[PDB]
Amino acid sequence: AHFKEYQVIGRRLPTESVPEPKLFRMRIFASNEVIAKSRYWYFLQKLHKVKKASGEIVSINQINEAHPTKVKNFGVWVRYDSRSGTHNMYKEIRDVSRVAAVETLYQDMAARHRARFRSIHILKVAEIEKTADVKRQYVKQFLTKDLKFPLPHRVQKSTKTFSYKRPSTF
Amino acid sequence: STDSIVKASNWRLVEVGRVVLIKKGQSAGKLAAIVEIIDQKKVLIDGPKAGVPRQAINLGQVVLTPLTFALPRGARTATVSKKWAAAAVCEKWAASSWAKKIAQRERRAALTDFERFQVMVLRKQKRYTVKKALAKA
Amino acid sequence: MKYIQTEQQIEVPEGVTVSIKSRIVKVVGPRGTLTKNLKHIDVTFTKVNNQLIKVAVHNGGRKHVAALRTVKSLVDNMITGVTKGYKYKMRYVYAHFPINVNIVEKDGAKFIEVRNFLGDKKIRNVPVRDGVTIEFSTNVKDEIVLSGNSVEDVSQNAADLQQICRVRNKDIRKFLDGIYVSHKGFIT
Amino acid sequence: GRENKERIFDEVREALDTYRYVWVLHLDDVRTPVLQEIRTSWAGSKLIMGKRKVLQKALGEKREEEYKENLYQLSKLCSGVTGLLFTDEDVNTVKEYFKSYVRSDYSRASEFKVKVSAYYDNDSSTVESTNIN
RNA sequence: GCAGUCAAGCGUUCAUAGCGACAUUGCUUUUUGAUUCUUCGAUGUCGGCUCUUCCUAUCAUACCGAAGCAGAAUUCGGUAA
RNA sequence: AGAACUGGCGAUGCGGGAUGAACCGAACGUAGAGUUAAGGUGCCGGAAUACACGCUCAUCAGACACCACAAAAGGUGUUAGUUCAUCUAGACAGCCGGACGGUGGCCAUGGAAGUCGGAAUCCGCUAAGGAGUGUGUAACAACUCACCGGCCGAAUGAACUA
Repeated sequence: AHFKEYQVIGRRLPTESVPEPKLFRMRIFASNEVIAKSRYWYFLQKLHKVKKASGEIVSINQINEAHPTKVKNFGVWVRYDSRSGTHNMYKEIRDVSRVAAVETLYQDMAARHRARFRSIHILKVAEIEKTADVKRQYVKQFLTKDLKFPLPHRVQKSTKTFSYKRPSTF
Repeated sequence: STDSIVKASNWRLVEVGRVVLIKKGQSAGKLAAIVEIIDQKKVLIDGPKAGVPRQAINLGQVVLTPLTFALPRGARTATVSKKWAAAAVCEKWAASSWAKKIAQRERRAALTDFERFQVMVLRKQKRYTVKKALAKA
Repeated sequence: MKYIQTEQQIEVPEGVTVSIKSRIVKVVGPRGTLTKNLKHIDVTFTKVNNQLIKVAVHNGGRKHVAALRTVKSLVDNMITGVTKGYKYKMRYVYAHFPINVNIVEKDGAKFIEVRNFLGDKKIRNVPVRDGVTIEFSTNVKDEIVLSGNSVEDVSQNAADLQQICRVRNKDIRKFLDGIYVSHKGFIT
Repeated sequence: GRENKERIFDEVREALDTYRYVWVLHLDDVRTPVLQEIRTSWAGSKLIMGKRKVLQKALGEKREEEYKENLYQLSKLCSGVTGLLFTDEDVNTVKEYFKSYVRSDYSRASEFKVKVSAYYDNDSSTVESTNIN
């Protein structure tokens, strides 16, 4: 769905002889509140020894975008499980907000590389502040000064099954 | 007669300061200006004087109008509203024959049945002058 | 990768004039006129100023961009074919049987007649196309010269003329009877 | 490779103090046995060749930075493929030499002759320009 | 049974013009098995004669490509029923 | 061919898999109305020729579990990638200007000088030029690249992954 980036905070268990377990937080892209609590215990089990029964969730917080209307260049690091052994991947996305770029990444991996939702691990999404270090090319061609291009051959969506004009393009 | 007669094939082209008209969605027939291009299909539009909020949209939902003006890329909404009024694009929109056609089919929707009857009587009186003005040449 | 636009440049000298409606190309100059039909290649031509003409493809794939360079190379051969003009010179290697090559005319059809090739009684006919003039080399032995405006009219007629003399059922290392292209040069 | 360019960058610099005269020669059509006897007949001279944009930068293409002074004027005088020479015995001898020097070459029976354009002296710090064919 | 791929020895020199051992992956039911599925109140259960059609994994004919192809005569391969 | 646990079919229709004892959904008194399951919405065929991001062009495409077949190995077809390197002190490609001396080292000798053959293997001058890649002359002569430079004006090359 439309993803929402969340902040999930976890605290193992206040037990006798160890008060105050340390704390842990993560940034989770997910569709709703119920997934991102369960997606939190997916990663955080792999990093150290807790479980869902041995742990508890402190608080979740929805992080809205700091600047929606400003247009950003985003670099994403991706670890995905292919049919062979898994491997890294770095891709660059020119999009509007943080959580909208991950929307167009899961489409991009599914289209080109056939990776589903369950195979991909979003490593880190960072904003490239200055230009001219944009490494990929397809992001870079939109960065020239005074960019102008037409849209040739536009189609027209007709509501009637018959039209009498013998229609023409643009 | 010693020139290159190559045709122009002029086109409306997306750029910063290209004013657009939104056909489908929540907006539905309000002007807006392209603030900044994103990629092949998505652009960032705004019209403050029209009332459409600033948002990022796909170019399927919009159609390009041949009017332009100068606007610096990445401009904010308060910057756009001054350039919008200074070019007077809202006055320049109503000068077109395409803005008349939209208001023409709009006015035909809101006709009272008695007002629709008056169109009948006047179109009878009009054609009687035409058929005499014709067939004398 | 869906290049946003690519373009090339067509240089036009002083003596020639071009005229382009939608994708029909007419090139007029000193030696003559040539035409070409480019409805299939899907491009856009644009004059800037009287000597340079930019071709353009907006939003194209790699198969579409690769055919944008060949629009340059096909119009440029129309330019040099009218200013300079194309001229091939072919020579015919014979082992024991000399070859008698002439130009004969049957109802205005201008047939090139290859006789006595490797001692064959068969008479072959290769038609001269429109806009190609064949003359035989004065005071240089064993040479046939093809000249014309267009490359595709000249070079195909040069390629037709060699494949009619191809050797069958024999070894080619011993037997070298045939007509070949020496080099591909200009008139002026 | 590139490390040859960073090498020849250095021995242009350190040649300036050891030899007082700096000679640069325009030489387009030469032979390698022609070059080696220009080398072996000048044992006092140290002859180091290289690429121009290296030899411009090793002399310094800007007027701001240089190894020794009044150095940027002599580097702009060279246009073609050049090979430097460093001797100190006389100014009269070397300009006499390559005018007297002649061999034959390709037409492309035809004589070959290398010619000089710009002279310099280190301890004097003044740049000289001439045209001998 | 047939086809791929790896190439050992060979073709005086040189793996790959031409032959080919075995590794390794397959296809076929024109093979023998394996099963005993349908038929045990009968499906008339060998070969030949006569006769039509189909498959191509091509012996000949057509047109080509390769060589350790001078011609002639062959060898190897391609589209091809 | 023979066992374990559970659900089924036999003993059972109904919607879906075109068709099918066993799969997915759901188990039945007679009717009206509302909403759904699995499956579907070009047309047959009830239902969006919906919306959105991409990929793919087959001179045998491909189309949805059980299920009605395909493997190893290849492909500057194409789109993404990773790891290395080279460059705006000018790359890769293209042309244009150099390409050398000791020394024909030697063993072969009917005849190879870097090169029909063969054990061997360095220095000088050197921007750079290999006791040397090939075209080939009985042998020489002669030519090229790889080693460098000048014009030349933006990225490129190599090996791999899916």
